[PDB]
Amino acid sequence: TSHCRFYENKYPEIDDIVMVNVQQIAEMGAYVKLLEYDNIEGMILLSELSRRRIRSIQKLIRVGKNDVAVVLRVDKEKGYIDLSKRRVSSEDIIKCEEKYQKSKTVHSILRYCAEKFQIPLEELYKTIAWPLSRKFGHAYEAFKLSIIDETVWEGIEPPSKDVLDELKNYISKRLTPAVKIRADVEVSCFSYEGIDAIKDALKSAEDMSTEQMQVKVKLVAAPLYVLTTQALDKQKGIEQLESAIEKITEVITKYGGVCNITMPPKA
Amino acid sequence: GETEEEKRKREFEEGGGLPEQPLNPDFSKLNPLSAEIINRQATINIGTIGHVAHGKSTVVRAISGVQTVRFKDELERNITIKLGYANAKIYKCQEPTCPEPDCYRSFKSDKEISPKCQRPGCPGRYKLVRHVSFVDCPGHDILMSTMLSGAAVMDAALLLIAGNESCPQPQTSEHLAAIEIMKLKHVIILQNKVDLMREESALEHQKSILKFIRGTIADGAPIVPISAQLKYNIDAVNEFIVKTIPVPPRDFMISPRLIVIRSFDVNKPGAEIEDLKGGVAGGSILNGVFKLGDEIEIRPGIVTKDDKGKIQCKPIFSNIVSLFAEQNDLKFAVPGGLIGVGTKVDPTLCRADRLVGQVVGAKGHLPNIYTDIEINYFLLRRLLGVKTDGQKQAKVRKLEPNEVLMVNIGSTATGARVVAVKADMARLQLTSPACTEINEKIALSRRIEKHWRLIGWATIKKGTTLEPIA
RNA sequence: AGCGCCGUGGCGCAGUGGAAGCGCGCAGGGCUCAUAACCCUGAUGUCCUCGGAUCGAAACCGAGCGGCGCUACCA
Ligand SMILES: Nc1nc2c(ncn2[C@@H]2O[C@H](COP(=O)(O)OP(=O)(O)CP(=O)(O)O)[C@@H](O)[C@H]2O)c(=O)[nH]1
Ligand SMILES: [Mg+2]
Repeated sequence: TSHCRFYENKYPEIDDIVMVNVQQIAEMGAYVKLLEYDNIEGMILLSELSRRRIRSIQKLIRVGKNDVAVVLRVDKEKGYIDLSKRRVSSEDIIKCEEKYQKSKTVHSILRYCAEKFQIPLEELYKTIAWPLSRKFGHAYEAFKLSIIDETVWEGIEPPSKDVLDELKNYISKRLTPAVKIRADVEVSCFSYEGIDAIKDALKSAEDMSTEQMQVKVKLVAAPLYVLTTQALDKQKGIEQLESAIEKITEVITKYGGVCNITMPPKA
Repeated sequence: GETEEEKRKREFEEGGGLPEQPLNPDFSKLNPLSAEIINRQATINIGTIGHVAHGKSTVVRAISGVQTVRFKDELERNITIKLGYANAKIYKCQEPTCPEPDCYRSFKSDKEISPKCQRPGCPGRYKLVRHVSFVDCPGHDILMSTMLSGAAVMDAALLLIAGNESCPQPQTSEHLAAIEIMKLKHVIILQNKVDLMREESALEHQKSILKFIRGTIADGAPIVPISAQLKYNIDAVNEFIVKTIPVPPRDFMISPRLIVIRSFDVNKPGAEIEDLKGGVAGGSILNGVFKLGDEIEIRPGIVTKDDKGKIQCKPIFSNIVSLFAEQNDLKFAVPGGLIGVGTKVDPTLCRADRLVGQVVGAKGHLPNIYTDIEINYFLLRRLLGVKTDGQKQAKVRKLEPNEVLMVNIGSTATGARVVAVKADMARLQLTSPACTEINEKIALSRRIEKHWRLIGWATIKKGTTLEPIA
């Protein structure tokens, strides 16, 4: 029971960019289904099909696959779509490819949710997806902040709480990303004692490791020491590793040696 | 049904094993071949000289069994910049009945004091006459400072000549003259190829090799047919080493010193740095006993350049953590060989070719850094290493002011500029710091055919000193 | 030794969260009197092993097979 379109209104809009699964081709193109809005079909017309000249009709369509699309005039009376494929900007295709995949994942999760709860998708998107899209602009960003922050479900009225529990479990299992921020610090020392200073630096860099983020400067060479961190929020590893670099500098400036940075902390 | 490893173990136990060195032995009575010294350290440094693509590490491997790394991907096959090493022990059979030529046998350092005799029929046991270290030298025409530094290290020579090739190899003559330069006279001639060459070609190559070495300084150099892969005529090599080559006078009456040629950063990748090791400099001790626990400094060390362009030389004091030699960590170091001194020197300092040709001294001495040096130099008449196709081997020219010359003071590789040229004396300005200890036999090379070419010898007579900054 | 990279249908690229991919190859057919150009359909996958969650994984991850780029021979 797959239904319940991705965005606010059932019908396409003015100059909107979508994507289409194609099934059938009669004479003037293909009146074929959508999977960005409900499940309605639309005309792709041959004069407005491809950039090159239309040499073949079978190759460029690829029945049963995903394709770019733009709607010109929406038949907001009965459910018809006039649709285009040629006039989508090269930068526009890829950004819609995002929007489309963005929309698809939320449905992929809430499908599993409905099929396991046998509640029609319409009610689930009504109760959950639409308030999330209203609050955060995208249900995908709402899901990501749900992984981080629990307060995303406050102000929402699920049809049942077990839906929330299983959705949270499935999102923590499937939508799990902890980005590895890594850096390299070059020891350019020529000084008196360097290995004791390095041990002190490693201890002072490793005792700082928190419960959630643990920093281990691993060895791959003498000058080049590698700093690996698991940034849970993609914004704390930077400050951790900057503090680490400051502490390395505090170490090196007085024993006699010198060190330099080769790569700073990067995601 | 005893496994081979347990068999080697019972052999090691029956051989006496490797006893630990005494912590503080009476150093007045310790001769270089004492059991406390020779069972766990090499005392004579033997180097292999020869033309490229002749096989020098293979010969030492057939003698000893220890491989010479041959690292750096590209250098896995062509030529190696840094010196290759192998430990060898000379075990002589105690039984008189077995023939003398096969009594000698060269074994790995991992062997024990008294290993069993492998000849079929001889129950007797071997006696370790001496441990010998092998300082392999690059044999190429571009890498020239490395072989001169190795010659500064080594104490006995093995010359390598191919049989089926041309007799008058120029690289071998260059090596022989270079060894002749620094008061070293014990060279043994070794014919690499004997299997693939005939009986009368054997006499012809013998005669050619004899005719080559008639006017040089070395006159009584033995010749031996050897094979690097057949693993034969190894015992006679050890015999010649034992008989012809004595120990030069070296005792503990002299002040301690060090000459580092290789750098080694002990930094095991992947493991936690909470368990890490120090920095190891590979150095020869030409004079002075060394022990576990010392304060030692390299003299040129940190070479910095200020905003005014003057060169500042910071000596690098370091507390030695260990003195690795042979196979086991030792408690006393026997001078006259390369020992890996592992100290608190920063690991990055021992990473690259940074500790290549640098003098080091223990606390209680003050070697002097010099920036302008007065040398007394002598030249040969013809260049060595050039293959002129039948015309008057390149004649050596007289020196010119303001030219870059590679002036290898012992192990140091310096590009000096000439200030004044006399008939026998000269002055050199060194942007790369050099130091003076006593006399420091020097080698000289220049640039005409691109790569460096040896010309003659030099000895320091005077210089301008730069006080190390505390 | 470790850090980044990767895993053909013959090949190079691509998506990999819903199950077999493109283009070039090879086979066959079409157009032409006839060839190349062009147009159609194919026959080829343990998309590298052991596992996992999941109605789903070549694909998302991990205890490893294989080969590169990098530090680089680390006594
Ligand atoms: N037929 C034969 N080949 C030999 C003999 N000795 C060495 N070789 C070959 O020489 C080749 C080079 O070996 P290698 O020892 O690495 O050369 P090298 O002496 O290190 C190069 P350089 O002299 O410049 O230092 C090897 O392939 C080896 O098989 C020999 O006695 N007979
Ligand atoms: Mg070599």
